[PDB]
Amino acid sequence: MELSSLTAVSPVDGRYGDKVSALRGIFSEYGLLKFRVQVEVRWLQKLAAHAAIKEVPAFAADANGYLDTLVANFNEEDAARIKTIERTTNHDVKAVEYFLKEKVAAIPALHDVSEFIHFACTSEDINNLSHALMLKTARDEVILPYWRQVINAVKDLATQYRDIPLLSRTHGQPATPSTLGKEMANVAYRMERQFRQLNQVEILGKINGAVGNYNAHIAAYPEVDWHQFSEEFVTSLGIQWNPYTTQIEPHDYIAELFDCIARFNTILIDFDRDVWGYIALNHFKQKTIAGHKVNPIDFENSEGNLGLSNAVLHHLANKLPVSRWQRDLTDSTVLRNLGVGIGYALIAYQSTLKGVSKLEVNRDHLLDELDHNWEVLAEPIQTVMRRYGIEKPYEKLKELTRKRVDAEGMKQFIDSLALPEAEKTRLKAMTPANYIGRAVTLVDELK
Amino acid sequence: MELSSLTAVSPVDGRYGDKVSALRGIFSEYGLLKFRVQVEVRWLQKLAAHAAIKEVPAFAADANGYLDTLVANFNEEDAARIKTIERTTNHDVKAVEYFLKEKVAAIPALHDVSEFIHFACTSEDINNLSHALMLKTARDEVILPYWRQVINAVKDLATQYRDIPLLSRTHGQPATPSTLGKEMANVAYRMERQFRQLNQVEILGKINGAVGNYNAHIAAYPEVDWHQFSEEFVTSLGIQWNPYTTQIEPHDYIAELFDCIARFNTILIDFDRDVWGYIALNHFKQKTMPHKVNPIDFENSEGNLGLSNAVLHHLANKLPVSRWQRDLTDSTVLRNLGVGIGYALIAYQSTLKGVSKLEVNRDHLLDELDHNWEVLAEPIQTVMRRYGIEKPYEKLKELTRKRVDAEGMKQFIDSLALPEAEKTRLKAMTPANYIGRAVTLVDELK
Amino acid sequence: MELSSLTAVSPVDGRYGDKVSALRGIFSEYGLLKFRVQVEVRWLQKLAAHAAIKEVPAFAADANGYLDTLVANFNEEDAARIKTIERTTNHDVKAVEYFLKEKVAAIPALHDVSEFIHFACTSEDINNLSHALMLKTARDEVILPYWRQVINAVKDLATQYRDIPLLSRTHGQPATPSTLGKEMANVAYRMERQFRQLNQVEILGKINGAVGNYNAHIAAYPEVDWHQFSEEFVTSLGIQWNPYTTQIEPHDYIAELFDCIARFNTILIDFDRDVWGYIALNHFKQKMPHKVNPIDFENSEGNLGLSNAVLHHLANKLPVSRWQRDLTDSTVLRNLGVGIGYALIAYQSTLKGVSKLEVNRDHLLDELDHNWEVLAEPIQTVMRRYGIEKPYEKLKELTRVDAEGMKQFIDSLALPEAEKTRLKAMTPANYIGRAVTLVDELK
Amino acid sequence: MELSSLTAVSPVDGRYGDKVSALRGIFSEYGLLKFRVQVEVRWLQKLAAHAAIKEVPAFAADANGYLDTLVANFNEEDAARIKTIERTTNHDVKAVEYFLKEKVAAIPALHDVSEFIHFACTSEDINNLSHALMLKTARDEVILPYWRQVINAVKDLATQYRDIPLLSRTHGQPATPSTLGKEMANVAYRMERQFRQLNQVEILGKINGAVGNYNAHIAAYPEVDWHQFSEEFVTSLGIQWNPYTTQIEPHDYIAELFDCIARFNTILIDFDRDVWGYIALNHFKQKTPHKVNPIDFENSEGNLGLSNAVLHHLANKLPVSRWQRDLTDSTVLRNLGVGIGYALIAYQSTLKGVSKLEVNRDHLLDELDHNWEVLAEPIQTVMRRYGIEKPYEKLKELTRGKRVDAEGMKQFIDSLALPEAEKTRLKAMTPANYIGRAVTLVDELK
Repeated sequence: MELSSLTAVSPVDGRYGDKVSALRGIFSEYGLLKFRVQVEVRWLQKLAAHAAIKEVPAFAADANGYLDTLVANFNEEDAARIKTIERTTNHDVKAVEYFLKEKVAAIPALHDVSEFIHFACTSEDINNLSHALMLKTARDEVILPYWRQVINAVKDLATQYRDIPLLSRTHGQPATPSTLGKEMANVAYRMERQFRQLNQVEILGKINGAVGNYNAHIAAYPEVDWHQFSEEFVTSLGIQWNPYTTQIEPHDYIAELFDCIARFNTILIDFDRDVWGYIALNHFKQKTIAGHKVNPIDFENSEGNLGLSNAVLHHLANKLPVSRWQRDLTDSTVLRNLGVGIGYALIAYQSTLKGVSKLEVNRDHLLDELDHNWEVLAEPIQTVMRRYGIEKPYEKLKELTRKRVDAEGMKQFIDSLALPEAEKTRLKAMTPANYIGRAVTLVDELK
Repeated sequence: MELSSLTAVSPVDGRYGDKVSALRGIFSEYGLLKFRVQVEVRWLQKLAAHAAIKEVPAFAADANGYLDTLVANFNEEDAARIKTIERTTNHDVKAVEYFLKEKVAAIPALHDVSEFIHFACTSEDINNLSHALMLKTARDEVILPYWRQVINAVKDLATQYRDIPLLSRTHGQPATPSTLGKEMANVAYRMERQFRQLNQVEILGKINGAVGNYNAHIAAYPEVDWHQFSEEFVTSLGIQWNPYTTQIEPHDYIAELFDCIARFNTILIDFDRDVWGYIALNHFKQKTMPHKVNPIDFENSEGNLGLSNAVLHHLANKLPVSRWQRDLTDSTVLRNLGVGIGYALIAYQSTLKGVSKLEVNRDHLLDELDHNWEVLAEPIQTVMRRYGIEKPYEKLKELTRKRVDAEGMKQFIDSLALPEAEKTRLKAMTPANYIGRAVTLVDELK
Repeated sequence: MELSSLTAVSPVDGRYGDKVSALRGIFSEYGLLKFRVQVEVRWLQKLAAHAAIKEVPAFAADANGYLDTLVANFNEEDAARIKTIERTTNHDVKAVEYFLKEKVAAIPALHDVSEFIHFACTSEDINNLSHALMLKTARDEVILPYWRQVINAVKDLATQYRDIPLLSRTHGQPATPSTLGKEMANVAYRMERQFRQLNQVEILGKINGAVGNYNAHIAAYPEVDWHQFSEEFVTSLGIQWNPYTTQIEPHDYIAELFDCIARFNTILIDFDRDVWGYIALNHFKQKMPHKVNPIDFENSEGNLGLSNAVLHHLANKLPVSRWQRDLTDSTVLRNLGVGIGYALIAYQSTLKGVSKLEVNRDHLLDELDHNWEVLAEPIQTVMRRYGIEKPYEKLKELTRVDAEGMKQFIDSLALPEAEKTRLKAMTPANYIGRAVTLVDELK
Repeated sequence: MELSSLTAVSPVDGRYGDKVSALRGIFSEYGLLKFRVQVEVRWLQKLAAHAAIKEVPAFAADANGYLDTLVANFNEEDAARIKTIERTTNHDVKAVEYFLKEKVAAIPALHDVSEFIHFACTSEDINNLSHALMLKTARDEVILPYWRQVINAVKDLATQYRDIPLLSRTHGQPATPSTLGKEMANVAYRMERQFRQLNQVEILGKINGAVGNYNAHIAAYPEVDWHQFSEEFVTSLGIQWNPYTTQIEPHDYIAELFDCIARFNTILIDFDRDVWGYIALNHFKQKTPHKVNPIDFENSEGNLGLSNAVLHHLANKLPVSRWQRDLTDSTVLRNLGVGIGYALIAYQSTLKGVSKLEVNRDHLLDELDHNWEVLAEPIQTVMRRYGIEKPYEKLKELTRGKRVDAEGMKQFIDSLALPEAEKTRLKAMTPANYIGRAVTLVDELK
C-alpha cells in the first residue's frame, strides 16, 4: 500500500507527522541529497576559485548564478531525479554527481569543467558534511527555538506562580513550604544550563579524501595544499574543522549533541512527571475558554515520547563513534536516523507547551492544604531554639508534634519557651503559608 | 513539505519503506483502526450471541454477514473517514463507534441495537486487544517467516560448507581447526532456539472494564458472567487471557516478545560481524582470479538490528511501568510497536541479500590451514598424555620454539613412545585433516 | 587501606554487603574456583567411569570418598592456595588443575591417574559449567525463594485489603472504584508469571573441547563417543546441554534468564512507585494517624534500576563474541552476580517496606464518599440497556455531587423500579464491581 | 562468610580491586564520611567567622587549628567510630554530628558552640557537597592522569610509527594506504578532544537547606544574607555554586561528567577493537616473529562497556527525582565510583597491552606489496585532470586474473596520453610511498 499518514509505520511520519514537518527538510533523504548537492557545488566552485588549477578556470558571474541558484532552488522534483538516477548508478552519491552533471549540461563553462564535480573526494567527504549541515541547521532553526519556547513557558509559570505558597513534598510527604514560582524556577534554570551547553557544542566536518590522507588530491594535484584547501572549505560551510579522520568522521560531536539533548529531555521528563503529580493532588485546574479538572495527557504523551527520543539519541551516540578500522558502513544507514529521536523530542516539546497552556493554579486548595499541616512549623522554631541555647529541641518538639497542632497549640508552645519576647512575637507571626524562607526573591533573581 | 518516501523523517517509512510495507497494514494507524473495528464488531457480536442479553437479539445471516464484511473489507477510505470523524470527537476510539453506527444504520437489525456498540467498554478494552492483534498478526505474517528464511540461509551455508575445513580464530588468532559449515550450524542452532522461544510467547489481552473489575458490566447485566465473557471473547480472537489487569494490560508480554526478538537480533549481529570478518580475511569471494565481495548488506543489517533492539528494549522497559491504575505514557508509546520490528525486517532482508552474494574460497582456506601446522600440537599432547608420556607441554616446548611443517611433525612423532598404529595416525594428520567431529555435527542438525 | 565494608568502592560488597552474603559462595572468585574444582573432579570421575578408558581404572569407594569430600569441603583457604598457584602458573584454570593434582597425591590410585585431570578439556569447558552452576545455584537457593517471599507479601496485602474499597486513579485523577486487594492481586499475578518463566528458563552448558569439535578427545580416544560423554556429563552436573558450540557457550541462556529477572524487577519498580504514591496520598499509615516513611521502597527502586542496568548490559553484550571467540566475556562474567546483588538489596528492602504497612480505612472511605461522579458511569450503562436517549449528554450535563442528587436523577429517568433500587443501592464505596471475587480466585 | 577480595561479589572490590585502590579513599562509605566531616567542619568554621552570628564567636587558631587537623588527619577508625554511632542513631548523617561533638567535647571553646554544628542544614546539604568533592577529587587525582597516560601511549604509538606504511581497511577490505602513526593519531586527537571537555565540566553544590529556600536559616538569623553565605561557602570548597535547587542537587553535572567519560570510554573501545583487529592480521608482534595475546584489549574492551552501562544509568536516572525529592537517588549515589572503577581497570589494562606492542614492518610492507590495485585511484584522478575520457572504466578493465604488479601499472600509464613528467610521477608510485600526507599530519599532532 502507498505511503501516507494512515499507512505510515512510524508515528513520527505517522499521526504526529505534521508536528515534525520542519525536519522533513533536514533529516529526510531530500535533506541528504540537498546538502550533498550544496556541498558538491561548493566544492566545484572552490576548485574553480583556486589559481593552481587551470583545468577549472574561474567562473563568470552568470555560471556562478546557475550553480548558486541550483543550490538555492533545489526541490523535491530534483531529489526525485537523483533517486531515479540511483537506479542506474546503484551508488547514491554518484547519482547526485550525475544529477549535477546533467543539470549543467547546457552551459559550456560549467559542462566543460563538469568532470571536476566531486573531484578527488570520497563519498563520506560529501556525506559527513551533509550530515553536519543537517544537525547544525536543525539545532539553530528548530531545536534551540523550541527549547526557548519551553524555557520561557516555565519562566512564565514561575512569575505567575511566584508568591503562591505551596506545601513541599519530600519522599511523597508534606515538608518545608515553598512557592510554585520557585519549583518552576529550578526547571527553567537547569533547562537554561543545557541550552547554553548545547549552543557551545562543536559541530565538525572534513574533506580529507579517501582514508583522510589527501592521497589522490596530492597525487593528481601536488601544486596545492589540500590541508588549507580543506580548512578553508569546511569553514566556508559554517562548520567546524576536523583535520584528523579515517574515511569517515568519528561522530563524537553527534554523541555530544545527542547527549545534551538527552539531558534536556530528561529534565523535561522530570517536569512532566512533577506536573502530573501536582495535577493528581488537584493543585491544578483547567483554564476557562471561549470554545473542571485538567486531563494531564499533554504532559503524559510528552513524557512518553521524550524517553523514546533518548532511546534513539543514546543508541546513535553510543554506536556511531565505533567503526571498524579505517571504516565500516554500519554507520551509514544509522546516519539516516539522525532526525528520528529529535523528531520525538519535538513532539514532546509541543505537547508540554500545550499542557502548560491548559494549566491554571488552584490557590485556595493549596492555601488550605498548608493550613492543615502546622507541623512544618516545628523546624523554624527548632532553629530559633538552637540559636538561643534551649536544650534538646528535637526532644522538646516531640512534646507537641505527636498531634492536633493548631495555631493555638503552636503559639502556646512558643509562649512556654524561654526566649526573647521579640522572637516569641516573630515565631507567633508565622504561618506555614507565609513562611517561604527566601523563595520569592530567588524567583525574581532568575531574570 | 507533503509526505513522501523522500520527505520521511525516518528511513522506515523512508528509503527502507518498500521493505517494511508489509507492516503498514498492521502497526500503522490504519492497522490500529482496522483491529479496533474488528474488536468492536466482534464484541457487539458476542453481545448479540448471548441468551442472557435480550436487548441485543440474535442476528440472522444478513447482518452477521454485513459485519463480517465490515471487518474483512475494511479499507483506507474507511480509516480516513474515521480520521474525519475526529475534529469532532477529539477522541480516537469514539470515532470508531461513530463510524460503526453510521455504517450500520443502513441495515435495521444492527441499526436498532447500534447503541450496544462499545457497551460498558473502556477505550483500552479495545486498544489493548487491537495491539495484541497487531503483535500476533505481525509475528505470524512477518517475523517468523523471516526468521525461518534466515535460519534456512544459515543452514544452507552450513550444509554447503559442511566438508570445508577452516582455520579457527580465538582472540582473532589461529586455533584448532573446524569446518565453516559447523560455524554456520551453530548460529543456526541459536537462531532456532530463539525461534521456538518466540513461537512459545504469550500474546495477552484483557477486556474487563474501566478499572478492570467489570463494574459497569455487572451494573447493567448482573446475571451475566463477565469473566467467562472476557475469557471467551479474548480467546476467540486468537489471543490469550489476562484475567487480572488495571485499566490497562500491564504489557509484560510485549516486553517478553521484544526480548526474544532482541536476542535473535543479537545473534544475527554476531553473525553479521563474524561474516564481515571472514570477508575481511578473504575467506569469502564473489559468486559467479577470485573477486572481492562487498559485505554492505551485512553492515546495513548490523547497523539496523542494533537500532531495532534500541527501541525494542525501550518498549520492554518503559511500557510495563504505569502509575497506579494507569498513566497514558504508553498510549503514544504503543504507536511505535512496529519501529523495531521494521528495523529488524530491513536487517533480515539485508542479511538474506548478503548471503545470496556469498561464495567460499577453498584454495585460500586450505593455504592458510597448511601455513599453520602448530595446531597439530594439541592432538599430539592428548595422545602423549593417554599413553603416559610426561611433560607433554614442555616436550612440545621443544618442537614449537622454527615454524612447523609436516616433516618436523613426522620427526617428532617418530621420536615419541607410542603404539606405532597411533604414530601413523598422528602422521596422517594435517591442519585440514583435523576438523574433529564437525562434519558429523553438521550432519546431525534436525 | 585493606578491604572492608567501609573501604569498598561498590556498595554491593560495601555498606549493603551484609545483605548479599549469600552470593559470596557463588559469584565471587571463591565460587569460581569452587565450581571449577567440582567440574574438574567430576570430569575425572566420569573419565574413570567410562569402560573404554582403561588408562584410568574405576574409582573405588575410598577414592570417591576423597574426591567427593574434596569437592564438598572446599573452603577459602583452598581458594587461597589456588590463588597462590596462580602467581606461578599465570593461568587461573591451571592453578585449579595443579591444586587437584597436588591434593590428590595423598591417594595412590588417584595419583596414578593425576595426569588425566582436565583431559582434552579447554579452559572454557570448565569455566562455562562453573558459570552454569553459579546461575543455577543462585536461582534455586537465592532468587526464587525471595521472589516467593515478595509474591507472598503482596498476596498477603491482597487478602488483607481484599474487601477494602479504594478510589481508583487513572492518569492520576479519580476513576471507577476498586479494592486495594485487587491492585495487590494484579502485582501478585504478574510476579507469578515471571516466577513461572524463570523456572522455565534453560541453564546451558557444554564440554565439547577446544573449538567445540572434540578434536583432541577424538584424536586420543577414537573409540569413545564424546557426544554421549558431553550430554551425560553436562546433565549429570544438573545442567541442560548445548550440543552445538564454539570454544565458548554463546551465553544466550544468561540473556534469557537475566531478561526474566529484569522483567520481574520492573514489575517491582511499578509496585514501589505505586506504594510511594498510595503513601503520598496518606492511603497508608504505620502499624491521630502516623505517617510511614517510604524509604525501603525508594531504596528498592534505585537498586532495581542498577540491577536491570547490569543484567541488561550483560544480556545484550555477552552473546556477541568475535569469530570462534573473544575473551571480552571472560571478565564480564565475573560480574554475573553484581546485578543480581542489587536486585537482592531491593527484594529485602521492599519486604521491610511492606511489613511497615497498615491501611487507612477512614481516609479511603472519606475519599470515596467525596466522589459520586464515578457513579455517573454505571447509571449510564443501565440507561443504555433500557434504551434511554443519548445518555452521556444527559449525565454529563447532570454533573458537586450528592447521594440525593443521584437518587433524584435516577428517579428522573424511565427504568424498571428494580434498576432504581439497584442504582439507589450503590455508593462509590459499595461499588467495587467484581473485585472481591477476583481477589478470591488468585489462590 | 567474611569479606575478602576472594569473597567479594563485585570484581571491582574483587579480583580487579587492587587496581581501584585509589577510589577506596573517595567513593566508598569511608570517603563519604571523610568529605562529610570536612564540609560539616568548614560549615562550623564559616559560622564562627561570621559577625552577624554572635552566638558563634570567632575562633582562635588555638581552635580552628584543631578543626583543620580533624579534617586533614581523618583516618579509617574515625569512619569506624562514626559507623558504630550510626548503629545507635540509625541516621548515618547524625553520626558525623555526634562524632564531631565527642571529638570537640575536650575543647570548651568549640564544645560551647557544638550545638551549631550542621546548623539549619538538612542532610543533603552535606551529602551533595560530599559527592561534589568525591567527583572533583577523583577527576583531578585519578581519572585525568589516566586519560593523559593513555593519550600519551597512543601518541607515542603514533609518533614512533608515523612513517611506517600500512594498508588501510574499509569494510574489511584493502583501501587507500596510510600509516600506523596516522591511525593512532586519530585516536589521540579524539581522546584529547574529550579530555578538554571533561576538564571544562562544571561541578555543583547548593546548601540552601531543606527545600532550598533558606527557610530555617532566615527563621533563626533573618539579618544574614544566606545566599551570599551559600555561594561563598560552596565556592570555598573548590566547587561551583548552584543557587537554584530543591532539597537535592539535580545531579545534572553528574550526567555531563559520565557522558564525557562514557564518550572517552567509547573512543577507547573503538581503539581496543581496532588493535584487536591489527593483531588478528599479524600486524603487531611481541617484543624481544612471536604471536601476541590481546587479552589486555579484551579486558579493557570488556570493562569499558560495563563502565558505560553504569555511568549511563546514573546519568539518566539521577536527574529525575519526584517533586522536591525522592530518595531513590540516596542509594544510587553510593555507586558513583563503580562506573569510574571499571574505567580505571580498563585504562590500566590497555596501557599494559600497549606496552606489549611491536610492529611488524615486513608483514605490512608485503601485504602492501601484494595490493598494488590500490594505485588505481590516483591514476584515475590524474587521468581526470588531463581530460582522459571515462577514466574509471579504463581501469577496472583490469579485473584481470593476472592480478596486478608494478609492470602492469607502468605499461598501462605508459599507454596513456600524458606529459612525461606526470607519467614518471605515476611510475614512481608504489603502495608504500602512496601514504599521502599521513606523516606530516602525525608530525603536526604536535
